[PDB]
Amino acid sequence: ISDRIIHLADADFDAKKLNVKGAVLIEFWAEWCGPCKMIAPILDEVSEEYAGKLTVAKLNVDDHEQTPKAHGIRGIPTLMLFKDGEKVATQVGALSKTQLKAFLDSHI
Amino acid sequence: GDYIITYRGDTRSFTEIFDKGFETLGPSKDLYKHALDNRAPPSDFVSTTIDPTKTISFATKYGQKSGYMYTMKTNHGIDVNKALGARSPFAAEAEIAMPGGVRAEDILGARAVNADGEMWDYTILNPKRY
Amino acid sequence: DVDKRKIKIILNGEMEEAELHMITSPNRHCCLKIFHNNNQLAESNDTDYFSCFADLRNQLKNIIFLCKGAKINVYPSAMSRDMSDGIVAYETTLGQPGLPENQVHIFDFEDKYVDITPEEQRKFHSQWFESLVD
Ligand SMILES: [Ca+2]
Ligand SMILES: [Ca+2]
Ligand SMILES: [Ca+2]
Ligand SMILES: [Ca+2]
Repeated sequence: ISDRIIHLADADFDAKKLNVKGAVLIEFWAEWCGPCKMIAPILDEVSEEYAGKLTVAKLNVDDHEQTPKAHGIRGIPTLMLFKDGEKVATQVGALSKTQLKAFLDSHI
Repeated sequence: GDYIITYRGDTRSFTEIFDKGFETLGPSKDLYKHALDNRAPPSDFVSTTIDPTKTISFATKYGQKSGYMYTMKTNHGIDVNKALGARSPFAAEAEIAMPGGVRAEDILGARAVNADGEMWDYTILNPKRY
Repeated sequence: DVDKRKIKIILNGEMEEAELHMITSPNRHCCLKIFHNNNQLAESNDTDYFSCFADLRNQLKNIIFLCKGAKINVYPSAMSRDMSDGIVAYETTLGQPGLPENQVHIFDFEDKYVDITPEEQRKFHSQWFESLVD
C-alpha cells in the first residue's frame, strides 16, 4: 500500500471526465497481474516525489465495471493521465521510472 | 465458496481460450488415477498451479516455443497435495485440479511468453469477463 | 503449426538420423510423423505428444529411439502432459517424488535404458508411483 495513492470508483467519473481536480495519473490495475506489481514501487516513488503537483490514483478493474469500459481498457497496467478532468495521454504496459517521468513531464 | 487465483501455461492462443475456456478430455473423477496417469483413464480435470513460475517450462516446451500464461479465479478446484499427501507424485507443481474444466468466464487474462522465457510487459484482459 | 526435429535412432544395428514432424491442430489434435531418408516410416495421432510417441514406438517395434521420451523411467505428470502437450516429462527415481530439476524434453538425446517397449515404460511408472507410499 502506497501512502499517498488514492483509489477511485465509478462515481469519481462522469462519463469520460474525471471528477478529481488537477493533474491526475490513473493506473488501471489488478491485484493478480504480474506487470502491475512490477510498477507498483515506481508508482509509490512518483506519488511521493510529485506530491502537490500530481495526484496518483488507482482503479482496480476487478472492483469497478463502468469506468474501464468507458475508456476501452484492454490491457493492464494502463496508465492514463488527466488534467482538469480531461484525458490527455495513455500508456499501456510496465515501464521504467525514466520513461514514466518523461511521459508525465511532457504532458504536464 | 472460497475463490483462489491459479495459473496455467498453454500453447493455445487467447482468442480460443477466452471464448471456450479450458475443457477436459475425459470422464474419470478419480483423483488418484489422475495423478498416476491422467490419460489412462482420461480424467475430468484441468491442471492449474498456484505458482506462476511453474507454468513457464510447460508453456515454452522447455525453452523451444512461445506460448501463453493464463490467470484464472475459481472456487471449485481440488488441491492435489492436500488430497494425496506425501505420496503426491509431483508435489512441487503445487497443482490445483479443476473438475469438469474451467469456464471462460473465470479466466481473467493472458500474458505471452517467448521461447527464451521473456514475457509481455502487460496482461490482456478476458473480454468475456471484462 | 508445424515443428520439426531431428533425432537419432538405431535401425538394423546402425545409428541413423531421422526427422520428426509435430503438427498441432485444433481440437487438441496432436500428430507425430517420422521420416528416415525422406521416407515416412509411421505416424500417430493423439491429444498429447508423449502418447503419440509411445504409439509410434509401438508401430516401429524393431527401432530403438534414442530419446528421453523412450526412457524406462521417464513419464509426464498430469500437469506437464496437459500444459506442454506432453513435450515436457520427468525423469523419475524409485521412492522420490518428481522435482522440477528432473524435467526433460521428450526428444532430447538419451542412450541409456531406451531399448524398452512403451508397455515396459508404463509398467515402471506404475511401480514408481507405488514406491512413493511407505
Ligand atoms: Ca512539462
Ligand atoms: Ca479467496
Ligand atoms: Ca492415440
Ligand atoms: Ca520416499
